[PDB]
Amino acid sequence: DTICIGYHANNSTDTVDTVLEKNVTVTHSVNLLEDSHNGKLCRLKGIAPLQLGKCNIAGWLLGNPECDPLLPVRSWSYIVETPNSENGICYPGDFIDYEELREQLSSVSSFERFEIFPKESSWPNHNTNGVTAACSHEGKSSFYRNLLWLTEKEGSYPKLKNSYVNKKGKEVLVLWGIHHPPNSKEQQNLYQNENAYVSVVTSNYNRRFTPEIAERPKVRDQAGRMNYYWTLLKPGDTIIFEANGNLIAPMYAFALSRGFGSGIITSNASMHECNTKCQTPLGAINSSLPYQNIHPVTIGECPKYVRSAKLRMVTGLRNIPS
Amino acid sequence: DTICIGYHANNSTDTVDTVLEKNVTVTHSVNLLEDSHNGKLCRLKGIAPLQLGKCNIAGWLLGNPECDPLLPVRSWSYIVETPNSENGICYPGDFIDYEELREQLSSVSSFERFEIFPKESSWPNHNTNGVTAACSHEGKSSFYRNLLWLTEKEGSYPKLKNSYVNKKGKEVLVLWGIHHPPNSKEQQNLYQNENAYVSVVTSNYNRRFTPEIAERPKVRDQAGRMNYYWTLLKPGDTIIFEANGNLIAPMYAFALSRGFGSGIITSNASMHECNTKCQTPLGAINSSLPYQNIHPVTIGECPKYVRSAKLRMVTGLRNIPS
Amino acid sequence: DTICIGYHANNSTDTVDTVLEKNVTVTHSVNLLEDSHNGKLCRLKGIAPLQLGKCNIAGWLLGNPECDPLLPVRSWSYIVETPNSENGICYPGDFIDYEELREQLSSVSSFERFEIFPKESSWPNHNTNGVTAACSHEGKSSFYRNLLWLTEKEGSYPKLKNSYVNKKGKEVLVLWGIHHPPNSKEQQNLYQNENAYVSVVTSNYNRRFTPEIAERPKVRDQAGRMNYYWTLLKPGDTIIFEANGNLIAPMYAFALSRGFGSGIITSNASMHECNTKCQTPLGAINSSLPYQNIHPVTIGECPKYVRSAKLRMVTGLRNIPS
Amino acid sequence: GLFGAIAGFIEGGWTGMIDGWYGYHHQNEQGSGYAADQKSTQNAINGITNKVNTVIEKMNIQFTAVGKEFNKLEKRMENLNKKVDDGFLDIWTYNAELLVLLENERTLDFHDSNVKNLYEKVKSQLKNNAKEIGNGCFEFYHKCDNECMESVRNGTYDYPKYSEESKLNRE
Amino acid sequence: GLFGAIAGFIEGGWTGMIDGWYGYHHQNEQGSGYAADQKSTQNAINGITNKVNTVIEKMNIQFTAVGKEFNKLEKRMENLNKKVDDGFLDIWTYNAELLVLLENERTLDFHDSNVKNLYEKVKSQLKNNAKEIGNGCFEFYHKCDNECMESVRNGTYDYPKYSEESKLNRE
Amino acid sequence: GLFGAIAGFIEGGWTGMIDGWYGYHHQNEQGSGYAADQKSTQNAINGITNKVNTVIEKMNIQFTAVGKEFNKLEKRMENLNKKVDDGFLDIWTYNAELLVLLENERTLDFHDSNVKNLYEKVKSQLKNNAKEIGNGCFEFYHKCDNECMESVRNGTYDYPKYSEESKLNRE
Ligand SMILES: O=C(c1ccc(N=[S@](=O)(F)N2Cc3cccnc3C2)cc1Cl)N1CCO[C@@H](c2ccccc2)C1
Ligand SMILES: O=C(c1ccc(N=[S@](=O)(F)N2Cc3cccnc3C2)cc1Cl)N1CCO[C@@H](c2ccccc2)C1
Ligand SMILES: O=C(c1ccc(N=[S@](=O)(F)N2Cc3cccnc3C2)cc1Cl)N1CCO[C@@H](c2ccccc2)C1
Ligand SMILES: *[C@@H]1O[C@H](CO)[C@@H](O[C@@H]2O[C@H](CO)[C@@H](O)[C@H](O)[C@H]2NC(C)=O)[C@H](O)[C@H]1NC(C)=O
Ligand SMILES: *[C@@H]1O[C@H](CO)[C@@H](O[C@@H]2O[C@H](CO)[C@@H](O)[C@H](O)[C@H]2NC(C)=O)[C@H](O)[C@H]1NC(C)=O
Ligand SMILES: *[C@@H]1O[C@H](CO)[C@@H](O[C@@H]2O[C@H](CO)[C@@H](O)[C@H](O)[C@H]2NC(C)=O)[C@H](O)[C@H]1NC(C)=O
Ligand SMILES: *[C@@H]1O[C@H](CO)[C@@H](O)[C@H](O)[C@H]1NC(C)=O
Ligand SMILES: *[C@@H]1O[C@H](CO)[C@@H](O)[C@H](O)[C@H]1NC(C)=O
Ligand SMILES: *[C@@H]1O[C@H](CO)[C@@H](O)[C@H](O)[C@H]1NC(C)=O
Ligand SMILES: *[C@@H]1O[C@H](CO)[C@@H](O)[C@H](O)[C@H]1NC(C)=O
Ligand SMILES: *[C@@H]1O[C@H](CO)[C@@H](O)[C@H](O)[C@H]1NC(C)=O
Ligand SMILES: *[C@@H]1O[C@H](CO)[C@@H](O)[C@H](O)[C@H]1NC(C)=O
Repeated sequence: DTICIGYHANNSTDTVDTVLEKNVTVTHSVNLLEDSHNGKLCRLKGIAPLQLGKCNIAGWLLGNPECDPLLPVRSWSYIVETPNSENGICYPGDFIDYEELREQLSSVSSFERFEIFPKESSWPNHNTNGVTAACSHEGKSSFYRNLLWLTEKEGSYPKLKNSYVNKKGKEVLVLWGIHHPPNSKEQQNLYQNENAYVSVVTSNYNRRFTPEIAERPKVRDQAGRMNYYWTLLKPGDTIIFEANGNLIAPMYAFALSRGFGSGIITSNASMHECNTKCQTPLGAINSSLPYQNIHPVTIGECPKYVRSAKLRMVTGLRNIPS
Repeated sequence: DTICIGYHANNSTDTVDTVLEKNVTVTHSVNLLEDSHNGKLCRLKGIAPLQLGKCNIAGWLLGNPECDPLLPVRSWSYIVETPNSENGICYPGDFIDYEELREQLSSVSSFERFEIFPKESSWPNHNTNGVTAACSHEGKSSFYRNLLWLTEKEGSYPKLKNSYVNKKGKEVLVLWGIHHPPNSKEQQNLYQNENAYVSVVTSNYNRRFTPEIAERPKVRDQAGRMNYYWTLLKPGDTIIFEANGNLIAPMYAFALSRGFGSGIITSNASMHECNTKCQTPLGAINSSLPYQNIHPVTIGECPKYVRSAKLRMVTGLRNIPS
Repeated sequence: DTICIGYHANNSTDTVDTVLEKNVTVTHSVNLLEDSHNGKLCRLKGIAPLQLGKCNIAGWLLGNPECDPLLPVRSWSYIVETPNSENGICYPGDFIDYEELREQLSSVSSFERFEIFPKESSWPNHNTNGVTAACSHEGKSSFYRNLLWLTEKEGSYPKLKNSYVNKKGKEVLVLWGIHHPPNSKEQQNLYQNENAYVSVVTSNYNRRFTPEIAERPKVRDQAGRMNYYWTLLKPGDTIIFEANGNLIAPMYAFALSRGFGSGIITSNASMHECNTKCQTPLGAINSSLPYQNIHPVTIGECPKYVRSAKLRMVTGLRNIPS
Repeated sequence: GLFGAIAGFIEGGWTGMIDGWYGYHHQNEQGSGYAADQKSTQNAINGITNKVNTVIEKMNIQFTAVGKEFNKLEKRMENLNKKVDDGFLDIWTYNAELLVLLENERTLDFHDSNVKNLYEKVKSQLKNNAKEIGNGCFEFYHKCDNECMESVRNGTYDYPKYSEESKLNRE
Repeated sequence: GLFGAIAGFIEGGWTGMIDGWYGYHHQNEQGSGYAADQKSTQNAINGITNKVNTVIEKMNIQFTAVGKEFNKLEKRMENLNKKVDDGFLDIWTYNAELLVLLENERTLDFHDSNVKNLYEKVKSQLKNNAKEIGNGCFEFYHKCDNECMESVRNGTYDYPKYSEESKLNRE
Repeated sequence: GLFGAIAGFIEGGWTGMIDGWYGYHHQNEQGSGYAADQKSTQNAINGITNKVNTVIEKMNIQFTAVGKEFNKLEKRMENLNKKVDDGFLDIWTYNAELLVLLENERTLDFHDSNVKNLYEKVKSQLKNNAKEIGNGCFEFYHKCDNECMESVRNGTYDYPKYSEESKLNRE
């Protein structure tokens, strides 16, 4: 009679690397590197993302007419722009502190779009009809839905002064614009005052704008320029507009709510009826795995992104079915 | 007769974790994670900190009257603001490049507060009595101790020009202010010149200031605004002030010495008669331990902060008194 | 008869450290920490660096006369300034966004210096002869080679307007300057228009410059100042200059090509007829070693810099020739 | 095989043994069969399960981490942001890869340890009442049965019972 | 116990042995007593003391490290600064925790090594002049004394002196 | 010596043995000579060569990494940039230094493993046909030759051939 001590083997084809060796075949092992996603945009912890569609943050907040109008109130877990950012700024110029506003929006959980200065009542003795071929809609000249081009009425541009008090109990994002004509004749025609100014003031914002007249190269057929400005009006605070020309007045503004764990991503992927704890621009991950090589851009509670092709840890022993 | 080889055990209750196991009881071990501090602000390597008390860097450097006056000369190992930053800017407006000045102060080891432009001699043909209820002291209207509100005298604000040469052999921090009245009548009353300007120049600083007149919302009962500016005047260099209105003139300035290993912290804790190599906002650490979980904010020579609850390394063996 | 199993020893004096011990003498070992370089500036992957010599990026791009003129066209793998940055800005003032332009140059692989606005034709009815003792060449008053000091001609400074179209198929770096006289008399003499302005415009650049007149402290014997500005004119785009005074006009500009893996370093070292995959400010490294303690500043494909004095890994066994 | 047992003096594994990593093969008058040592095997599972859990627990959840945008004149801050993102990623990839490599080496060596320790335990239990006959096998100098085999596997083997018989047999 | 000695074939420690981690228990006509092997123990202290010092030396002093402030329009630089502070802290916590875990495993295994090596040294010294009687104990086939016990503990044990006597006794 | 072989019961190395890390010394009627075990040695070279390659492969090429410049009013971004450069460098120095220390310990222990495993392989092969005579040497109870020595070194040693002769000799 004989008695023997020995160890398990099986049909396992799993391989791992060690420091001393590699392509070591082992009885049992566990994958730590998640490489599988579902290729869909999904709800995050029950809340759908904001899809800007043919629009970029700039087009959306200014209200570029080519962009399909969103609901007056929305909430989201994250913001999706598309690689095809076709509709942004339509009238050429600079969006001042644009990157800072995007960073501000990264921590915003919802908005109410509301009529801050009603078109009919807010601007007596000025024309509000101003449109441009640079901001086209269905072939017709149009303008931003959230701004208003104030021009002369019956040969006069009276000095205007209007203020709004924030009784929304939320930060209110107000945007406006300053128009810079290419020459002194257009300035005269639109605003009459050759030496016009614009002032915008709050408790913690104070800025004066003076037009800069010059023949510039044509951009979307305009030699003129429009600079775009914004501020966050604190709850209870007042914003005051004074102008004797060149003001692209606010009409609609946004009451913002702040939330946690949001961001802006760019994605080719489509919204599906799904829910996830972890979203990437490529698709959602459903994993208790510690690492992933799918994408460095993550929303939610995700594995740590690494460049690795494989991370496999051995649990069994050297498999030798000999 | 029998002879046996065996190993030490004792009454030790110390536990450690390993990769394979945890709550392993061991004969001897050493704690590497310092979690004990004395809950006091202490001198650092013999040198006391600067306690701003009811003041913040802004209140201190402008000389907010509500803040108890410091000595004319001080040295420190680090700067302490309190969570109760009650006295800062007293007259509303912007402190331009405020964060950059704080960063500059983080490497400053001492100052001399000195009379850069003596109140009596420096400003002929202007009133220097200007005070405001926004900068109250014991219920009476007052003003910043280090600035001077120049206004009209006998219906005239003569164009002024004054310069100071830095013969201190140190960088000299000069602060000043620009006042922005809410309306054209107040501008007229205070400075007479409706189109006033201020200029400040050195070898490497050149800036012109023009007032911006507008009705702003009241802040501490003021519709007006005051912007605050600063520069570091190099040793041997000259600063020149020109103004025909709106200048809040420097009176006192600071000769700065630079040092090593300083910073600004916010702390609830009290100064005690103690000395340390390592200070945190919570208290001082007296440790040769490599790690600490007390606070991420450190002054001096400290253990590396980590989030760990325990870091205990085994030195003895598995304790089995069986 | 006896048979024995044993292990190699030799004359090796190599020592390594372990966790449990140190100064352990071993039979065989390999050095992982590269500490040897050749103390030369070398070509990188076949391409020579740009040596600015007595010049700094500022002196080079403005064309400080004291700097020996480079070829009209050059390519490089990296840029070398010397510690002796003796010739930079020659006429005192600010180089606006100077650090950003250096960062832009870090990714530039070549330039063509070309006559953007020919001296003879481009500026009718203005003097172009303006020179200054601040920008001396061989003891004679001179000026930047790439800019032109436009002043009055026969008591008039006509309003000028000139534009250049980029047909180079590369980004074109255009530089220009704004002169700020110390007093109203010099302004009158040089430009006649007491209220002059300068405008510069492209499709994505728009800025107006107004002079700021004040007595400033002398710097290189000048109370006046000159501010220096730049932009990158996109391929196919147009730059337009308008001025009625104070413009330091572009004469020469640079067609820039972008490349990979470049940067700016400061080095005492001399160009030699050598070629490397890895360059440091101290010298070139020729190594398959993973780590180096020569310098943290690297161009090319280098070992990772560490502070270590030694990194030696044992391959053989404890050497015991006893 | 750091301890020379696995892929060493025991050249192969037993595919026939499906109920644990380590254990016993018996051959006697009554037949032959495999059986895992549950104590040494279960302890080995606990250890490895604690080691996998340790690696995962230490790698904490990544929270929302997204790109930032920078204008034409913020190339330095863009470059700085990239240096920070790239730098962290370089570090984490390296940390992850070495940790699995180091632990894998430690793991194989650990299984080798468990085989050597179980062999020595039974060998020292059986003592001179059987002979070591190579490839981790003992040949008995006496008759062994299901009771005998079960008593040896669970560490309850008696020497006096077979000491005289083996001695007569071993010569 | 990676080497199967500590919490293995030697089930417990000796609380009675207070003068070192490893050593000897003797029982003879003249009495019984414990004594640490100073050579193996002191070397073990040196190693562990060098390992603790290594961990501390590699963790360099932290110098002044304080918060920065950012205005309403510097949210990106504030966020970038946080990402850098958070990132470094994530890394250092992980590095610290694993290093103690890895070294602790290596430490216990190291003590297990020292016990196996000392047992084998004395066993191979005593050879067939005594029998291994379980739980890391030898039973002498001859009389042993304080001189005998002291000679064995410090590795100066003689075989010829007791070879004949043991052989007569061992039968 | 974690396994007590190197700088343990085999006190020294053989400077005379220049053709491998481990192997054999023979002394017989025909003379004496050294010879490396190529199988165990070559495998040891492969392992160590794979470990050095692993350390280097994981440390990826550094690409262009240069200073940035900041104006009088960008002290925070300059400080932030320094914190990032300093922070990464602190981390990489630490990672590099510990990795060589940990692997060096693992390396020495690995060589100790290879010596113990080769000794046990030959000892278990030779069995009771020779006696262990200390310092990792066996003294034969029978005559051994170049054929005998070559058969033992490459693991082809016969017991029956010398079993009777040794038994007569061993008494
Ligand atoms: O090797 C393993 C194994 C495989 C993976 C593992 N990892 S887990 O503990 F499940 N770890 C993996 C993971 C991933 C994600 C979340 N939680 C977890 C927990 C732990 C172990 Cl022992 N096994 C599973 C247990 O039984 C072992 C076995 C032994 C002998 C014969 C047949 C099977 C084989
Ligand atoms: O286990 C340890 C121990 C405990 C801590 C230690 N760490 S230190 O070398 F002191 N290290 C810890 C520390 C912290 C801060 C600054 N320097 C240092 C130096 C080193 C050792 Cl061997 N000891 C102390 C020495 O004696 C050991 C012992 C052995 C058997 C019986 C009774 C005691 C027990
Ligand atoms: O110890 C070593 C050794 C020394 C260095 C080494 N590292 S390398 O594999 F060459 N590694 C080092 C390096 C550096 C840079 C680029 N590639 C590489 C590859 C690997 C080994 Cl086995 N050797 C070389 C092989 O032979 C060993 C030996 C053994 C017994 C008697 C005489 C010599 C001694
Ligand atoms: C790792 O090793 C295995 C060896 O089993 C390789 O897999 C096989 O390779 C042999 C080559 O002759 C084929 O006959 C088998 O059909 C393969 N079997 C399976 C199931 O894959 C494998 O190629 C090696 N891989 C690497 C990366 O080295
Ligand atoms: C770690 O293990 C020890 C076991 O000794 C635990 O401590 C004791 O727990 C038992 C539970 O029945 C009590 O009877 C003892 O009074 C406890 N003694 C001491 C001195 O603490 C301990 O709870 C375990 N801890 C963890 C975190 O698992
Ligand atoms: C490391 O140990 C070696 C011991 O061999 C030291 O080197 C020698 O030191 C002795 C000191 O008495 C001299 O006699 C020898 O001439 C030295 N030989 C050589 C070749 O260096 C060495 O100093 C030790 N180093 C450290 C840092 O501890
Ligand atoms: C391996 O064995 C299992 C036994 O249950 C079998 O079901 C499986 O299909 C086999 N093959 C592979 C590749 O897993
Ligand atoms: C996610 O993966 C788990 C795997 O454990 C699976 O059971 C579950 O159905 C998957 N889907 C969701 C939404 O959890
Ligand atoms: C453990 O033993 C020591 C012996 O000196 C004793 O003083 C101590 O109080 C005991 N108890 C604890 C919990 O340390
Ligand atoms: C700090 O701790 C040490 C502990 O070694 C102690 O001796 C010393 O008195 C403490 N206080 C100071 C100020 O060093
Ligand atoms: C060591 O031995 C080699 C044998 O080839 C010899 O050439 C060498 O000079 C010796 N000395 C040193 C310090 O390497
Ligand atoms: C670089 O070092 C290698 C060492 O392998 C050497 O052969 C080569 O000649 C050196 N020079 C160059 C330019 O590669």
